Amino acid sequence: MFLKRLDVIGFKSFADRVSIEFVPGVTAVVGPNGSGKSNITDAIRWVLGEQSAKSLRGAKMEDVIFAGSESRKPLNVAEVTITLDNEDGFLPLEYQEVSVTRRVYRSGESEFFINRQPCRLKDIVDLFLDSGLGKEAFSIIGQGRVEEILSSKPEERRTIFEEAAGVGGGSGEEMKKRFLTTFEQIRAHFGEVFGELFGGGRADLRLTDPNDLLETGIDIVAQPPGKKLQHLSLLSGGERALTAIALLFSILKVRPVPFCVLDQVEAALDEANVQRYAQYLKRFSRDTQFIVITHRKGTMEEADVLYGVTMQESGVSKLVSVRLEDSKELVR
Amino acid sequence: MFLKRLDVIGFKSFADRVSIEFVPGVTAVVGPNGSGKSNITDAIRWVLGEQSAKSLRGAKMEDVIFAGSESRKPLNVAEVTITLDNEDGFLPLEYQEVSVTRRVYRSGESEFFINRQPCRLKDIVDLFLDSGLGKEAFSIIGQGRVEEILSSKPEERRTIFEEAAGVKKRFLTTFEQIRAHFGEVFGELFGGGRADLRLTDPNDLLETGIDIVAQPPGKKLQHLSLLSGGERALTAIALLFSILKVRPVPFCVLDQVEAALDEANVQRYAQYLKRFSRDTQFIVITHRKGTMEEADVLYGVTMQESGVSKLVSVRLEDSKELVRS
Ligand SMILES: Nc1ncnc2c1ncn2[C@@H]1O[C@H](COP(=O)(O)OP(=O)(O)OP(O)(O)=S)[C@@H](O)[C@H]1O
Ligand SMILES: Nc1ncnc2c1ncn2[C@@H]1O[C@H](COP(=O)(O)OP(=O)(O)OP(O)(O)=S)[C@@H](O)[C@H]1O
Ligand SMILES: [Mg+2]
Ligand SMILES: [Mg+2]
Repeated sequence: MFLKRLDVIGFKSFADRVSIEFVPGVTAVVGPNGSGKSNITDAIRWVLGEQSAKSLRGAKMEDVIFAGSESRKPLNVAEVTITLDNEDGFLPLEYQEVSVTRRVYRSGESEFFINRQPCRLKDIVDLFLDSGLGKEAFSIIGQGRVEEILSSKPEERRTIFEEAAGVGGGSGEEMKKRFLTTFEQIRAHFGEVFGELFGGGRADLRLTDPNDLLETGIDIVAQPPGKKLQHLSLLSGGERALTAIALLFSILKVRPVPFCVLDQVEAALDEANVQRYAQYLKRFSRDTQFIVITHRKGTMEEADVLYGVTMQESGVSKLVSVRLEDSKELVR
Repeated sequence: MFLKRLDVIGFKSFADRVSIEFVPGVTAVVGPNGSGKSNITDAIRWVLGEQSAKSLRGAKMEDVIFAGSESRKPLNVAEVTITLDNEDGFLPLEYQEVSVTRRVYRSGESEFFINRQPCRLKDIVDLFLDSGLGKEAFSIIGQGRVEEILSSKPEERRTIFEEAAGVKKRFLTTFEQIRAHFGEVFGELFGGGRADLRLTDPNDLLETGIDIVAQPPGKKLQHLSLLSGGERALTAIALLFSILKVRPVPFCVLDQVEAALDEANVQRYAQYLKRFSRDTQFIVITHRKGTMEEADVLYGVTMQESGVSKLVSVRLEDSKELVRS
């Protein structure tokens, strides 16, 4: 398993140190509104090298430091440490176990380390630059954001595919071949994944400009069971979400990543679709490590470990391992 | 005034006429993904006079005509009729029952009727002008759009308050009344904590923006943006109910606005919804049992036949498949 551990101290609602051990397969995170779950996903984005405070729902980076509660004073530093297993050599860093630590102080000062040795933010970025982590709409799906590829411009989608393809002269010719090759693989998987998730129907991808692989956009076409193909726009909230999930899974088949974070991607899905999704997720989890925030029983039942996050104390997150038989209040 | 009936004929997935009777109180519409529920809210927007096909998920207005399915051939006309109780003379017509019809043909013709007499789109728009009906973030909330006011820039928030007010001098009066409610509604919804609305520039009111302050119980005030998905959703819902308190409407359509809410917050939302239905009729699309439990009537939308929507009254105890878990 690639993601071994996440240590969080003073980051947002986690005033006290929490240490999260991940398992192979599916790690599910559950809990009531406002407890600190999405904050964990932010901690992951941050330690991987996120440079935009707004991407972390803040205005300035100092907003990610625990700012206090009715029961506590604000802290003046936040620290996140992620521990990774690089036995295969997935990283351009020839250590067995890799750790990355990021800190920020209320002064605005920051510190970065790789395996305990001080480094630059750029070193952390460079370290993960081609790993696949932790890119939105690719390896980390934010809450509310599952439809982001669908809502993108066709031209925007080409760029996603290019990046998944590892993309002048006859090198340009080579770039064309790679893009098309990756595009054909993804397209092929997309049709199949769509069918499995919906229990039928079909989906496909199209080039908007077949004459120009540099400039073409990508159209998405999807036909749920029983329906006539119509504009993607006319599809329902749940149909659009499940189409987005099919496309995501397909991209991850073609361009694997060491772990994927999914923050309530199944919100729009009905009971039948969540079940198909959760079983697919479980199968997929053999290849790729998933960390999911979920409120759905169907997903929780497929989980290899469940962590409940709560805020008994005003403003402060607590994380414990929980059994499903008594998470019954956390079932949507 | 209230909504008595909606007839939907050939509109989107409703190939066959479906006639939906409404009760005052809360009507919940339930069913599986892709079954036709949001399409019902689109029919309402459309018959009230919506001009933008894009607002209805289409590209051209023709897109709202049943376009065929695996089972059924495409149709060439779509028609929606809404029927309203005008006993009180809410509407400036002397009829006690008012109906409005809109049609579109695949060939491009339109018809508009008020009480069966042909009219223009403008006459329907003018008819409902003072009602406040079919206004996004006000009297209708589309799927996925509950945070529309919260995620608006302070200046854009103002315009919404203007439509709510009636758009000098009128903004401010409306703002202050909504502000006075927002604090209470936010507490009642969360079970505590404090919130407020603030004017950026109180000295210029054709221009100034509105800031929103929201602090859940025991938590400390930071940027609105740092609140959780469920917390922002419940805040937006508090603001919506605050708007409805001051600029009330005869009916309000809510398409899965409680999606981000946990079970406890759904329960508080749903009880609040029931109480609010004293003054306003609610038609809600929902998958949540707390909401279904507070509904006065439940309608289940399904596609037994591929691509074609049908609706029937359903019992809660027969709808366990539909309850989100
Ligand atoms: N710098 C900070 N200091 C203290 N608390 C914070 C800070 N930043 C954010 N929070 C709080 O952390 C709480 C939990 O945030 P999230 O992790 O977004 O909640 P969640 O568990 O994802 O809840 P959902 O999406 O409603 S089920 C929110 O109330 C924030 O207000
Ligand atoms: N003109 C049309 N002809 C036939 N079908 C249409 C037309 N317009 C939309 N639809 C279908 O309506 C379906 C979407 O229905 P909605 O009413 O949005 O679903 P929903 O019941 O809200 O489902 P959710 O949001 O996932 S629980 C799509 O699958 C479309 O194929
Ligand atoms: Mg969240
Ligand atoms: Mg819908």
